Amino acid sequence: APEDGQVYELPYPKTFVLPHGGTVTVPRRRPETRELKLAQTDGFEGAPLQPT
Amino acid sequence: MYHGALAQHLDIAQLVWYAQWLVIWTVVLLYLRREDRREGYPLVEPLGLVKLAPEDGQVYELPYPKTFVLPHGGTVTVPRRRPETRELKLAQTDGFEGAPLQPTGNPLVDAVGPASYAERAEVVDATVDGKAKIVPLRVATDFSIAEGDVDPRGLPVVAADGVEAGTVTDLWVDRSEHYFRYLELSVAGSARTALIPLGFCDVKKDKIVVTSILSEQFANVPRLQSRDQITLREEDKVSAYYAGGLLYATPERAESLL
Amino acid sequence: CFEPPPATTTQTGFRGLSMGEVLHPATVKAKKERDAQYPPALAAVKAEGPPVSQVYKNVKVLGNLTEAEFLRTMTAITEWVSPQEGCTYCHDENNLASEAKYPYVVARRMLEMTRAINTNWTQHVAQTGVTCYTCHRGTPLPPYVRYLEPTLPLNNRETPTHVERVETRSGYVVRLAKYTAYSALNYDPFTMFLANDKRQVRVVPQTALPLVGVSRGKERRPLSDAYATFALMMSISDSLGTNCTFCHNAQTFESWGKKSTPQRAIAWWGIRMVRDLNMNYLAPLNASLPASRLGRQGEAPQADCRTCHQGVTKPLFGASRLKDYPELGPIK
Amino acid sequence: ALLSFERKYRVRGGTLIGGDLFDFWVGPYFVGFFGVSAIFFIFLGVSLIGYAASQGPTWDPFAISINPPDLKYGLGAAPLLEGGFWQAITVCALGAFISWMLREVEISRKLGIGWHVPLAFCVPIFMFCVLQVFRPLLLGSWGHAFPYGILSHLDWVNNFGYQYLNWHYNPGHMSSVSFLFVNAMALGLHGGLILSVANPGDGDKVKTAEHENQYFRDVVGYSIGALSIHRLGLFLASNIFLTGAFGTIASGPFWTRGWPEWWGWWLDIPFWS
Amino acid sequence: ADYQTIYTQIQARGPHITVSGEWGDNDRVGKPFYSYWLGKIGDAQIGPIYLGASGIAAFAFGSTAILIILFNMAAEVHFDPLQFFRQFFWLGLYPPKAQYGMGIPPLHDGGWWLMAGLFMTLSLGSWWIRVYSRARALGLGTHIAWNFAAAIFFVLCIGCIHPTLVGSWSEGVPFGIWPHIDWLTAFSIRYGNFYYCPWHGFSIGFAYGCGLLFAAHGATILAVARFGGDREIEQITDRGTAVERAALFWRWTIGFNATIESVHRWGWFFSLMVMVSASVGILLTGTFVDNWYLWCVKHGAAPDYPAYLPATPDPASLPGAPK
Ligand code: BCB
Ligand code: BCB
Ligand code: BCB
Ligand code: BCB
Ligand SMILES: C/C=C1/c2cc3[nH]c4c(c3C)C(=O)[C@H](C(=O)OC)c4c3nc(cc4[nH]c(cc(n2)[C@@H]1C)c(C(C)=O)c4C)[C@@H](C)[C@@H]3CCC(=O)OC/C=C(\C)CCC[C@H](C)CCC[C@H](C)CCCC(C)C
Ligand SMILES: C/C=C1/c2cc3[nH]c4c(c3C)C(=O)[C@H](C(=O)OC)c4c3nc(cc4[nH]c(cc(n2)[C@@H]1C)c(C(C)=O)c4C)[C@@H](C)[C@@H]3CCC(=O)OC/C=C(\C)CCC[C@H](C)CCC[C@H](C)CCCC(C)C
Ligand code: HEM
Ligand code: HEM
Ligand code: HEM
Ligand code: HEM
Ligand SMILES: CC(C)=CCC/C(C)=C/C=C/C(C)=C/C=C/C(C)=C/C=C\C=C(C)\C=C\C=C(/C)CC/C=C(\C)CCCC(C)C
Ligand SMILES: CCCCCCCCCCCC[N+](C)(C)[O-]
Ligand SMILES: CCCCCCCCCCCC[N+](C)(C)[O-]
Ligand SMILES: [Fe+2]
Repeated sequence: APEDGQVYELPYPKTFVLPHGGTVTVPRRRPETRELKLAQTDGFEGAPLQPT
Repeated sequence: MYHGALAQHLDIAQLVWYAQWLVIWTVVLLYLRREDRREGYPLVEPLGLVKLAPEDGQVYELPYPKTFVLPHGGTVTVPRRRPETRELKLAQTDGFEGAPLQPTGNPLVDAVGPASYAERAEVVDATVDGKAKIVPLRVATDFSIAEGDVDPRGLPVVAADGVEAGTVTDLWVDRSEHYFRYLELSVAGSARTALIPLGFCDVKKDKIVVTSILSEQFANVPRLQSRDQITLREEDKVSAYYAGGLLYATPERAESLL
Repeated sequence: CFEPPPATTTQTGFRGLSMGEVLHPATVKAKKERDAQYPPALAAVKAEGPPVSQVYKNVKVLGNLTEAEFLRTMTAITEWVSPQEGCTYCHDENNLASEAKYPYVVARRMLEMTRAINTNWTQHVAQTGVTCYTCHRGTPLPPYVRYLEPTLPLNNRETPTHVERVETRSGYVVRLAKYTAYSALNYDPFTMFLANDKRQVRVVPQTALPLVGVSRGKERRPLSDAYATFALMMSISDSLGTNCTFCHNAQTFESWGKKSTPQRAIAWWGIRMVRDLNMNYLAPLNASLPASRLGRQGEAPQADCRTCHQGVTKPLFGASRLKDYPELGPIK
Repeated sequence: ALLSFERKYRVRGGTLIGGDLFDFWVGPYFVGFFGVSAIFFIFLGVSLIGYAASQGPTWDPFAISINPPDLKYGLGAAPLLEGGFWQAITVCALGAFISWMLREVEISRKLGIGWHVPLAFCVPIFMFCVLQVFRPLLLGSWGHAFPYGILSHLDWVNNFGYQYLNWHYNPGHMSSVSFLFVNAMALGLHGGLILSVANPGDGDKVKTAEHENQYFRDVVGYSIGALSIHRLGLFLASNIFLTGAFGTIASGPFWTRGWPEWWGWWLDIPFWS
Repeated sequence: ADYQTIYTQIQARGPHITVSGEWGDNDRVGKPFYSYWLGKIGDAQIGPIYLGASGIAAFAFGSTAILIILFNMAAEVHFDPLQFFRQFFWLGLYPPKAQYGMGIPPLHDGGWWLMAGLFMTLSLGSWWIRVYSRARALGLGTHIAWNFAAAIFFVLCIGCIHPTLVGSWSEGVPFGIWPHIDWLTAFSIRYGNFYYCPWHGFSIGFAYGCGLLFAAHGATILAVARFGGDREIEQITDRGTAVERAALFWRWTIGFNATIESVHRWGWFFSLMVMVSASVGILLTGTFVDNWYLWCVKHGAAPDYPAYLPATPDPASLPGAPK
């Protein structure tokens, strides 16, 4: 599932044509690929992470 | 050179592939999936002590309201906020949200689970020209039982428990569709009739067999306000009653089949 | 109207593609037994004495045979083609060099044709080769031949019903259907494809997009060409008692490489071969044949795939007499 | 989480097997014993597909193909990579389908409605078995079943048809196709009518049951009626496979010639030959 | 069990109903009568039927089309009656076998085909008017007329728009039982395997989907027949336990659900899209794609398999190979 709601809440994409060349389009899928040195301090979702 | 070529690699049929997919998901998500939400939305839940929100998502997923102008006067507009105000005799069997509820009284009478009706209009469904649509043959006199079929008027009704529960007294016909929808019976040892929808009825030559409920439970079949008329909400009540028998007529019936 | 299991099935393509033969055992056995009537090789004779070119009066083709060899060939020819009639079918009783009877002169050309097939069309017939028996099957008129019209029954040893008679116009669509494996394809693949080399069998494009300049209006071949190629392939399939996947991966009929089996490339040669035979040996024999032999446009009976194969992927199930009768080729 | 009307329906009971143990919902989904097994099998089958797919020459969606064993392995077990995976995935698919079917009976039971839907769902499960199980069994080899690939499964359908020269003349297919076409038309008609009545246009009134019937009496001289069009529709759809199955089973085990030729039983009645 | 979902146990007879339209009410010709056996699984009243101008027009054109087909078919068995009846399936009326381009073909080579094609078209037009009108007369929306339009358009696509687009009448669909079937294979072969045409895939998707959806819908309604679920119009304007239960069955099974109205929209849409996707596929074929398999190969979609028997070079390309 892509939830219906995830579709409904987004706007249509917009694209800035950049001044020194290029474009950028937002919204766009931008995952954080970087590995993070953090640990679940506790169990639940609201729990803060802790640097390892 | 080629018909269809647009670039080093781009051809018409290739771009129509994409257009075809956009057209499909647009219609499906933005149109049909919202038409799907004209009943039952917004979703109900508890909330918190301090919480201000119509969620944006609850707005986004709904369509604009539509209004049917009804044939014999009135309008109906959907979607619309339609809370279930009725008190329900059910209890949390367990803690979590996914847990099933359990009747605390008589589910057939409390009308819960398979015995629930909808909050339909207390209006008599009408034929196109304004008459009451579903009426006993005592009333629908230009109507008849096709030559060949059983006339159940006079036959015993026999309940799930093998016991005779009453005597068929009339059939109610659908005058818009020329189609019987209930039998009416004199309840044995009661001073009442009950209607029973024709789908709960095995019609034999010599008896009408009804397995949903035991003979004892015809006593509490829902009662109509008139004798020769029935409202939309009443039909729901009568039907749901027997449907509830399938799960609830005896203690075995809710449990594992095997 | 059905055939009881089991069915014999083979695999001719990568697994999961549903490519291969589906055979009914009783049918295969029945053809097996029919093809089993191939007379065996006459015993070999010792090569004693003069080439019959010295010895006999009028030997053109087999002139280099010693006498005993030559007479062995004549005995074989007689049991392959005209066993019920004996030697006199082609010969004058009292003069063996007489070309008086047309079977004689036809048989001479047939010796040349036969040696052509085994020498020049090894890419089709390979080291199995053919003999007079392959087509004739022990009668002068081979049981499966083609005219410039569809004719019925396919086996001419059978007797026509009224409707089957080529003259009976109302039986045409049936004559055509039984030649194309019971389809309604309104084309005769024999006169279109096999009688000569005028038409092209391939109809499917080899580019994804339509090439500008062959793709519009009168530039383009009519779709009827596609039906004809389909008709020819129905007929080829019925002739060899097989189905398309013997030769094609239906994923892409028009591709070769891994999309075609070796039997397809062999079938390609057989088409070239059949055209050669028809154009250069068989169609000319209308000059030497009785009117009773000729079709309604004065054509000699000619050859298609069935003439040899007669319902089997290899004629006579691959039986061969090539080593036994090298007279008949290959001629080095 | 709940539809506005839903809560009154969320009662215990109706399970086939398991009782209270898995009688609950996760979100909108009822679980039940068979939801647990459905999930078990999906996860299994899908894991097998991922591995099998990684062992092969592509991660392109359209080109990925997981194929049955060579004919020679017969009805026996084939090495994992040469059909073994396909045999495994076939067992998981079957377990997923039947679980899904049985989970639907439990849902029907809890709701107090008829079991017609899981019943209707048996028809496609059946056809899946005709193609993958029965027909391979009659022919003696798992290798006759179809590959699991988006496009490759179309190459199998193609070749299977052309094995019988022209599959279009297969009388079981003819019946099958006819029901596919009628059923599509009828769904258009039924959908269109119910919408035409509930949505007359402008600000006109919603119409009636009497109108629905009048429309088709007018257009074609007959109207089957409201309940009956749903019974007809379940019938036309179901026969797409129930008739088709005969055409599929007959090909190979009962008929080895081209399908056009089968029509010889007609053409060659000797009284008009 | 609910036996009513199998058949009508006790049939009702009552005086027949007539819903007055804005016009043409005088054209309803015929006496209703009642089949008892039909009444077991449907409404028992057969008839009356509306005539009208467009309907009559439709029957006129349609019958003319049929006369040209059957007359040419009779010509094919040389007007033998028994051979006609015997060979009927195999008999056909064909388009140009020769390439006349967009030239009007001779009568003997596709001329009659084009004629019958024209009358059939007028026949479909007239019928469309009838199907559209009756809705308007009776105060109904025109959803059916629009689903029908898509279907007619498809027929035009395979009948003359594609032939026109590529500029040859040779490509149209024969009339006849086996002949219109053979065309399917001729056309797929010519265009490089229709399995590799995306819109062929779309169309089948929606066609299978109509099967799924009408199986699931028809079943869903019989399963709540006990609650009057068949009375779909008033279940729309006044939701009842029928369609509350129908919705919840589907929600609990697949996680989302329609309403009793929207499910007909899904159905309609799926139906429509069979014909729409089909048309698009035909408009693209020959015009812009010549070999659908190669087009897939060009775009990377096609599966490929190992050789099983040895890979076989095209003999025609071998050096020294004949022609
Ligand atoms: C692109 C694909 C094509 C295709 C593919 C195809 C295949 C692959 C097959 C057929 C088959 C068939 N096709 Mg072909 N086809 C046919 C006709 C036919 C039939 C001979 C047959 C069965 C069809 C069927 O059951 O439909 C469904 C039937 C319907 C919708 C009938 C409507 C009934 C109506 C609602 C009843 C109304 C009630 C009464 C009138 C009441 C009367 C009482 C009143 C008067 C008081 C027509 C007439 C046309 C066109 C366009 O004119 C057409 C186009 C095409 N076919 C395309 C070229 N066709 C099958 C066959 O057997 O071939 C030999 C088959 O296997
Ligand atoms: C060259 C080959 C040809 C061919 C070969 C062919 C074969 C070999 C067979 C058919 C069959 C069939 N063909 Mg034919 N065909 C058809 C139409 C049809 C179907 C009506 C019918 C049944 C399909 C089927 O088995 O589904 C099967 C569908 C199944 C089993 C669905 C299973 C679903 C499962 C229960 C659940 C799956 C769940 C997903 C995994 C879940 C995903 C989860 C996601 C969504 C969350 C048409 C309309 C045409 C036209 C217009 O030409 C045509 C042409 C041809 N067919 C060609 C001539 N066709 C079959 C038949 O019945 O023939 C008589 C058959 O065996
Ligand atoms: C005998 C003939 C057969 C046949 C003939 C056929 C043809 C000729 C065509 C398809 C097409 C399709 N087939 Mg195949 N088919 C498919 C699935 C598919 C889809 C890839 C696609 C669209 C189907 C559709 O929309 O249906 C209606 C169902 C709907 C709308 C509900 C949504 C279903 C969802 C799209 C299914 C998606 C399944 C996933 C891709 C499968 C993988 C599942 C994951 C979890 C592992 C399944 C799951 C099965 C099984 C399990 O039996 C099956 C069996 C068969 N198909 C038979 C072998 N099918 C079309 C295609 O485009 O091919 C690529 C097409 O052209
Ligand atoms: C070997 C040949 C193949 C082939 C060739 C083929 C072609 C050439 C075409 C299709 C098309 C289509 N095929 Mg494919 N096909 C299909 C299924 C389908 C359909 C979904 C779709 C056609 C739409 C349709 O409903 O026509 C039936 C519906 C029709 C004809 C509408 C008729 C409406 C009309 C108003 C009715 C009029 C009735 C009147 C009574 C007429 C009166 C006439 C009188 C007056 C003479 C399946 C399910 C399969 C499988 C399972 O293998 C398959 C295999 C194949 N097809 C093979 C690959 N198929 C079409 C397509 O989608 O291409 C993109 C197409 O044109
Ligand atoms: C004649 C009647 C018909 C009919 C009827 C009904 N149809 C139903 C019902 C009824 C009545 C339901 O009640 C049930 C349902 O819930 O509806 C929403 C259902 C459903 N019809 C689906 C697909 C569908 N119906 C098809 C055909 C017809 N339906 C015919 C036409 C086709 C065709 C034609 O291709 C498809 C693909 C699913 C969406 C759904 C099952 C979900 C499932 O079972 O979840 C359980 C399983 C999964 C979600 C995943 C399983 C994955 C396995 C382990 C791994 C994959 C294996 C696989 C073999 C790979 C092959 C891929 C390759 C070929 C490419
Ligand atoms: C995806 C959706 C699809 C879809 C949709 C829709 N399909 C519709 C509608 C919708 C929505 C309608 O509204 C319209 C209709 O009205 O429905 C009741 C209709 C229709 N779909 C028919 C056939 C069909 N749909 C097919 C396919 C699909 N449909 C696809 C699948 C197929 C296939 C599969 O091949 C077929 C064969 C007809 C029943 C009907 C048109 C009648 C016509 O156009 O008549 C034209 C008129 C004539 C032929 C008149 C001549 C007839 C007489 C008997 C000839 C007598 C000869 C004699 C010599 C003279 C004596 C005269 C006598 C009186 C003394
Ligand atoms: C049957 C066993 C048989 C005999 C006997 C026979 C003999 C024969 C001889 C001796 C010759 C050479 C005679 C001469 O000087 O020309 C000869 C030549 C040919 N034959 Fe013969 N023949 C017998 C049978 C048959 C049959 C059944 C046919 C016709 C199908 C046939 C044909 C021919 C032909 C032609 C020649 C010429 C061969 C050449 O190399 O040109 N014979 N025969
Ligand atoms: C092999 C060397 C050989 C001989 C000998 C032979 C003879 C022959 C005769 C006698 C005829 C005329 C028959 C008649 O009465 O008209 C004849 C005719 C045909 N043949 Fe033959 N034939 C030999 C070999 C072959 C081979 C290998 C083939 C098939 C490729 C073949 C085919 C035919 C056909 C066809 C005819 C013409 C039709 C006819 O006149 O009967 N023959 N052959
Ligand atoms: C089975 C009925 C069948 C079909 C279908 C079929 C089709 C087919 C096509 C579409 C072509 C054209 C290829 C192109 O346009 O490039 C074609 C060509 C050849 N075929 Fe075929 N074919 C069917 C069956 C068979 C069988 C059983 C064999 C092998 C014995 C076979 C062989 C060939 C050959 C060779 C060609 C090429 C013709 C040439 O180049 O002259 N086919 N086929
Ligand atoms: C007609 C155009 C025709 C076709 C097609 C055809 C095909 C064909 C195939 C596919 C093979 C190979 C089969 C295999 O399993 O390897 C094959 C083999 C032979 N053929 Fe043939 N053939 C056609 C026509 C003809 C004709 C007219 C004759 C007889 C003159 C003939 C002969 C043969 C022979 C001999 C073989 C066998 C080769 C072997 O290895 O045994 N064919 N044919
Ligand atoms: C003149 C110029 C320049 C341009 C005109 C362009 C034009 C409009 C051309 C149109 C061509 C068209 C529309 C061609 C379409 C062809 C197609 C789609 C044909 C398809 C199928 C044909 C079939 C199956 C024919 C079957 C056989 C028959 C007609 C025999 C009679 C049988 C009956 C009618 C059965 C009736 C059964 C009924 C009573 C229930
Ligand atoms: C269980 C079904 C048995 C087949 C009944 C055949 C009924 C004839 C079909 C006419 C359909 C007419 N319509 C769509 C106007 O209602
Ligand atoms: C190939 C035909 C494809 C048809 C697409 C069918 C869409 C199925 C419905 C998806 C609904 C998904 N949801 C809940 C996220 O909205
Ligand atoms: Fe409906």
